[PDB]
Amino acid sequence: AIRKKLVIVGDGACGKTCLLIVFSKDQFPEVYVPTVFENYVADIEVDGKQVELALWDTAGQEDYDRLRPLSYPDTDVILMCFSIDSPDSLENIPEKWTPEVKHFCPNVPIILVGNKKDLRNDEHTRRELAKMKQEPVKPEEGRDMANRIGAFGYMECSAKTKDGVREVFEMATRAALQA
Amino acid sequence: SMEMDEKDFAADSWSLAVDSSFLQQHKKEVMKQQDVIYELIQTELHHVRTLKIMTRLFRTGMLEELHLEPGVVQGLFPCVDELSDIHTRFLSQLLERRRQALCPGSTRNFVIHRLGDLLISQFSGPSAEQMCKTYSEFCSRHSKALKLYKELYARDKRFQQFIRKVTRPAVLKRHGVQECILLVTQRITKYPLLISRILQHSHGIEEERQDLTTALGLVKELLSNVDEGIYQLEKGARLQEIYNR
Ligand SMILES: CNC(=O)c1cn(C)c2ccccc12
Ligand SMILES: CNC(=O)c1cn(C)c2ccccc12
Ligand SMILES: CNC(=O)c1cn(C)c2ccccc12
Ligand SMILES: CNC(=O)c1cn(C)c2ccccc12
Repeated sequence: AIRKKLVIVGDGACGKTCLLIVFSKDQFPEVYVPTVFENYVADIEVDGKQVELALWDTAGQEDYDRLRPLSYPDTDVILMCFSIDSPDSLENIPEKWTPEVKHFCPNVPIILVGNKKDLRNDEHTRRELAKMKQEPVKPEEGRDMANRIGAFGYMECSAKTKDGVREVFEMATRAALQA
Repeated sequence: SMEMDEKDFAADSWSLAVDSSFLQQHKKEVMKQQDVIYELIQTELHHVRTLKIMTRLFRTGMLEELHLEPGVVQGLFPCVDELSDIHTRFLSQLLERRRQALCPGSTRNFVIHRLGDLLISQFSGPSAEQMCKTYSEFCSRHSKALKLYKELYARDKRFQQFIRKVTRPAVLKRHGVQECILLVTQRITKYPLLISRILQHSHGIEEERQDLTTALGLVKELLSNVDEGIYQLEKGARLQEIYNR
């Protein structure tokens, strides 16, 4: 089992912390949802290959430009997250997060992940966004952003229902293994 | 960590740590506040345990078993004794607040109503000055420690065998040398998130809401100062590279 390192990046409201929590427990917490994530090493077998995948969160480092890059050394795969209930989180991907990750993690594959996909058809979300002349991110808008930024691929998931979560981390493992 | 504290913080939340008959006596808002205070203390206990792995298992083991050149061990574990003193002292204060709050006859049922004052004390005055000085030094030596570790692991047979031996146990799975260094660098930026969520459930007593608002401001000022005081050190960097920053 070779060891690989994954780092998740994105705005404070993108759901990155919840995504790591749900994946690491294979469960959306029923009693208490933690505020923070320390680290975790997941045992993943993808396409017949065994990997130990170390997981790291950048939550809390978004306002600190000299502390934040200390999370990047030796990263093998980046998950770059936005929330489907927040077109504002998707707008910050191409010219804030993408140039930073390309500078500190040259040649590292980036998977663009649309989180909170369960809110795309949520009535309350659609009402709140319409007040700011907005709507939930459409899947083609996510794919086009991933294409534009040179992402390895585009994926969606819901930490709330767990749908798509296993698939995101198995694909991140495959990307980390590539030459 | 010691067994008494590990068992006191074994549960996933405060609501699962206390007896169900005690939990039933509190309102939902109190339960929400206590669950977040319990996470702050539980994660502080684990952070002190990370520092004990660095000082006792790695640093002291290398000094007692390996023949490294002088300055190498300090280069791998910058500031670890100072970081251990800061956080063991803070953890002691958090655990004493919990212990005083226990009901007579119980080792698990408590409510902490006055955390704000303890956080103001930790994040102001001489203790805040020491945290800023120590984290500005540690975080500026972070790249250099990782590079020195990687060099020794790839070139020194005995060093690689020592690391594989002490990190073999399953309880060290998340705590290799580089993983410990990044857990420590990331600790300071978890505090605002935890404090803001405790504050959200601390409106019932206005003096407590005011004290946690003051503490959050002090923690953000400490983080801004540490972040502005960092410049990565590099072994072999020439003065010209430095003054041309
Ligand atoms: C009502 N619930 C909440 O407010 C939160 C739930 N989680 C997990 C949080 C993390 C950071 C800050 C706030 C929350
Ligand atoms: C926090 N970001 C930095 O420190 C950067 C320093 N350079 C030279 C960059 C180039 C592109 C994107 C980000 C950076
Ligand atoms: C801004 N630079 C670009 O290259 C792109 C802009 N959009 C909308 C794209 C969609 C797919 C692929 C590339 C782009
Ligand atoms: C005297 N030099 C210092 O750096 C500090 C002194 N106090 C009280 C601080 C609080 C937060 C951050 C830094 C300091």
